[PDB]
Amino acid sequence: VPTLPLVPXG
Amino acid sequence: VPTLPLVPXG
Amino acid sequence: LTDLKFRVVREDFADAVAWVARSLPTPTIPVLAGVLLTGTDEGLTISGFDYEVSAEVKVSAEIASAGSVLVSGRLLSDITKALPAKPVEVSVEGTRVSLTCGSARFSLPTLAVEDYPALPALPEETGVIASDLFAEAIGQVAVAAGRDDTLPMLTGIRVEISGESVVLAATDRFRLAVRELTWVTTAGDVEAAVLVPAKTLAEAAKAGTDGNQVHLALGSGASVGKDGLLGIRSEGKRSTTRLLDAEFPKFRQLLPAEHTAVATIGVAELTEAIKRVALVADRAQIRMEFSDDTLKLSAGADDVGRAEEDLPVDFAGEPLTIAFNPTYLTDGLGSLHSERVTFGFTTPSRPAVLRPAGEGGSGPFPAAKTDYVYLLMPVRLP
Amino acid sequence: TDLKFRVVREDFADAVAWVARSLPTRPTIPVLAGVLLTGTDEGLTISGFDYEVSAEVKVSAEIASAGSVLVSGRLLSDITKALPAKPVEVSVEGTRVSLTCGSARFSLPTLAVEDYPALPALPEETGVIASDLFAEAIGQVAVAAGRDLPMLTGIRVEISGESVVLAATDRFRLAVRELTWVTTAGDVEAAVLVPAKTLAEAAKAGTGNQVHLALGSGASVGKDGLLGIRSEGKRSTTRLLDAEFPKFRQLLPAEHTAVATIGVAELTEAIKRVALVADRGAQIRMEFSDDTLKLSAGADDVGRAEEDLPVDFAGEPLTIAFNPTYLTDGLGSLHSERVTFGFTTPSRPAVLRPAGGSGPFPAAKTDYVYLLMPVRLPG
Ligand code: NA
Repeated sequence: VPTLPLVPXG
Repeated sequence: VPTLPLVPXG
Repeated sequence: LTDLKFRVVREDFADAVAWVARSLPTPTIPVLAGVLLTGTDEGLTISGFDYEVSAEVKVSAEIASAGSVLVSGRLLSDITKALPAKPVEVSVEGTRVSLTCGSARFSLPTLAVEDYPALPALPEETGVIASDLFAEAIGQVAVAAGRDDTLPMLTGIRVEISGESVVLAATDRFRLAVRELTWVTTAGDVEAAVLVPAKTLAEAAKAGTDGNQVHLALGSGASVGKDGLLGIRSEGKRSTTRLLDAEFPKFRQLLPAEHTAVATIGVAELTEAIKRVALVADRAQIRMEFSDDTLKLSAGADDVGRAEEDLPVDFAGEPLTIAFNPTYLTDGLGSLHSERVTFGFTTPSRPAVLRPAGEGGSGPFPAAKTDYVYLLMPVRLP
Repeated sequence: TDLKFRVVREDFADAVAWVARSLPTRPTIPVLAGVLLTGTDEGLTISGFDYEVSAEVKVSAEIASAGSVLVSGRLLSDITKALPAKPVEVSVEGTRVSLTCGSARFSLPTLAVEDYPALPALPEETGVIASDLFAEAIGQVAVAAGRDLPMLTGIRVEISGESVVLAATDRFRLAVRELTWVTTAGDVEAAVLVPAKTLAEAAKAGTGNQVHLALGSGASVGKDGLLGIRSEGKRSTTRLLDAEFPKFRQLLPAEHTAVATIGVAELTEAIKRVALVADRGAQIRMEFSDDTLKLSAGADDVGRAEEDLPVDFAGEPLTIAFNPTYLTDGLGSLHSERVTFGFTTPSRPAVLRPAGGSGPFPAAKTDYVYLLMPVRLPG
């Protein structure tokens, strides 16, 4: 399960 | 709270 | 031996699987949650058995190839509840069961049958009884059964059979419910009694049958209950449930021969009122003060709140105030299926009789003969 | 002075029900589960407050005597829901409050108000939005909020004059809804973060063709630390959330390598069938090519399922997987007949929007967007 590519947070 | 008068059991 | 292959109507298949599934365990042995499909000459048979309860149902189907297969009961039931209204094609291929319906294609793994137990034979049929009344009677008395396996002989429904009738009884030591039903025995005279887990019998009742009567299979003569099974046979369907091995309490001595007071009232009104007044009841009682023409319900305390309500009642005999567990009371009122209830009282600390009302002097009043009775122990007034 | 009034059963029950939705369950400060009743000139006011969320509704009533009283919230709501359709007579006498209705008579204890906080004053009005738009938009965006991670539990509210943007994310999906509203004061350029469950619950409630949003105005937008919500005869407040919302706009793709348009109903009903076999509801697979979408789920040991749907598809064919619940969550928030998916690769976010060569394809401009991260195909 990758996350959305929030930087920071993913 | 009495039980029903089952003998035995009550 | 061949691979099972058939076509079936979705409604028929889904109803039958749903019916079996209600009786499956949700289990220490995984394969026992399996459902067995068998394609035969007459069509399709669907069944489950977990050593204690069995359910078998036959439905019409086009059997392309005879055989049988065991699949997950949970998974089959979920799939069939979601299929579109189209023919269902079932085909066993190797270790899987293909199921197609419209554009939808499912593939269930098959289960090993080597530790899957075989359906038991039903005992000899003992009598016939109306299917709706039997279901109704079970649901009536089941409300009074104990739910705690700490005490086995309260967790059952007693089934007394005679040449003329079937008597069903259950108790949890606080209420006793007894229902009598007409039936017609296959062999004539019989006098016997068995004990059946209340939970499983009540489940078999809600699941429902398609015809108007069912046959109870308990054996015959001295051999009643010998098989340790109660069988139920209806059109296209058969089920079995293992008997309880415990002694039922001696209950008929609890049923009062007479009453010092009697009251009749509409069930819906009294029930709606009890549920209103009991809103302030912590955890635990509702109080019923009976006078001429009026019943005052009351409950609560100074710390939480108090509530009271007056209802017209047809009352006769010695006035009293008596209290009950509100839930045991509405359980009994809801099990009556009649418009009015008659209460039979003696003293504030002795059991109260609840009976379907039929069609008021000074007393004492002889107890009424009814097919149903719910006997409820009071709680002591503060 | 002692509160005494008469009120219609239906209006009393509905108002108490509205308030009771926002009361705390089993609160550390037990008096916070109380409902405040106040008789004024206008009529009857019913409020609840727990220091964080407040709710106040006005209902017409015949006031025989002005006053206020605090009574237990759940008990009042349970009583009022159970009364007959008759007039209700409420009368405060000593430490008890009498509630009579037809043959039914209740006598409840009064709660002490010494440690019961006063309702906060609502901020200055910021703007007005239609009620149905407000419910729909909050309802759309809230589905993507985290349930924790405080910065994920809120809904971001950006205001740029006439325009409003609502956003929420839980790191797996991101929902963004843009709408227009009517400013109350002057031009405003600001952003706050509102607790999502609270704002979503307020929206689901009734509110009244209009909803007034009070956040302050000028340089004091967000200053009171409060969002006020006003509708006809109703006022509510919620504390703002103290956390920085993630920068989300960089996440929205400018273009796609594949786009697919399909009916939402068709797709949803089919997703529910196929996901039946997904062990723990792991994943559903979507294979796009030509004019057909193939859905599949499950594994060899648990059961497999698959279904083919007609689909309008363009670009490079692909297979991509999703959390089935996250996917139906997105689909259910579109409120359109069809959905257009915008893809790049199996492992990069997919765009769902309410609903051409070989590509690439420009992103569509829509008021609503649901960005969904894929999960990886089994390997
Ligand atoms: Na079978």
